[PDB]
Amino acid sequence: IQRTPKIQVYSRHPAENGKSNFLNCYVSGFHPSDIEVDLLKNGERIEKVEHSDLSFSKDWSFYLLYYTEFTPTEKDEYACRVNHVTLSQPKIVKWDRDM
Amino acid sequence: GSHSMRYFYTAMSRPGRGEPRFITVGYVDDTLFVRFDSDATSPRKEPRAPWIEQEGPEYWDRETQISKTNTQCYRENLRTALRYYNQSEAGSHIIQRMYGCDVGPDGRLLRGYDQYAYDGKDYIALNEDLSSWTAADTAAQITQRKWEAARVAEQDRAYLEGLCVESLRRYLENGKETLQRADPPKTHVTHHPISDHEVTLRCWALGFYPAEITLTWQRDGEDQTQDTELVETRPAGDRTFQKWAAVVVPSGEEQRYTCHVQHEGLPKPLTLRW
Amino acid sequence: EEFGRAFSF
Repeated sequence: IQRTPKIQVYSRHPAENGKSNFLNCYVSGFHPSDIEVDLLKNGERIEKVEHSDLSFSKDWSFYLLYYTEFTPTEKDEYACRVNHVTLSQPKIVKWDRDM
Repeated sequence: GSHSMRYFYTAMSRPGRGEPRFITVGYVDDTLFVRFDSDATSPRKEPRAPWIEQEGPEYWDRETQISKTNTQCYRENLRTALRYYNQSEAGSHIIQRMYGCDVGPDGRLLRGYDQYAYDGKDYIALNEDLSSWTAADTAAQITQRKWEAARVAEQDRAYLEGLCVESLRRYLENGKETLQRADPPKTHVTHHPISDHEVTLRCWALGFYPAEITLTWQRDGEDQTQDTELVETRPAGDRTFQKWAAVVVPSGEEQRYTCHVQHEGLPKPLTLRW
Repeated sequence: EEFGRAFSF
């Protein structure tokens, strides 16, 4: 009776080191609607992340975009961490600039 | 071309954590234009697109009153659903609604919608005739009997054929710079060796609006449906969308593969290769 | 613009 979130982590524009951009975590396909999402820089939570207004798809499953400004570099690692009732442990998806 | 307007309601009970939360969002095509949240500090209908900001104070007062009434109505609906399904007052449950209209290029009604779900499953829906209902189960049949007795379908139909299409036509005119502009995808292919033997070809579509798009890979001119990884179309945050499709191909065979892109902003479908 | 009539379940 529940549906687990799909998760994509990506940037608004193609990543170029040293250039400002937006880091996005798109969570979709989940039910019920309660969900927790953190954006992480080098394993630590980024403060003041914003998110979209709760909406849903034709199959009634929910979707949300979480996003923050960021300036990617060569060595800095970014990720998204998601918790939902369907998950026994939080799921971490690392940002890969090629996906 | 054709256009749509939709309102989406979510009502979520949360025993022990106050009264159920009620949210509404409104869209024209893939553009959010209004929101309401009963958990906001001072709940009101709020603009989310520049072209709706010119609606006058009477518009915002009326829209806010509708949403405030709905907060109470949907709390009652949640209590009713508990009765209809023999459920306890201890659990959290969700009612959802989507309603609205599609119009053609001439602005005439193509079709209307009013449909509801309980706990993520279809509950009841207005049929395309705008005169009868489809109920998913015996609980929704109770609602159907009530709505037939009250001639709800006729009232929905009057809205869908009237105010729904009239307001959508006005929004399309006021937002004609954006709502009536398709942004075509910016497309390219990337190449990622996996091993000595295989490489990933990834076909990218970026920066497009609206969200509807088709991306496919062919090998020797044959669609590679079962062998293509296709991510869900995703929002960029600047109104536009992104999508990619990838195939794993034998080293040296890259030229046998072509990516094909269809989008309303493209006058002709595109073929790309590595 | 929304429809201003709600109907109880």
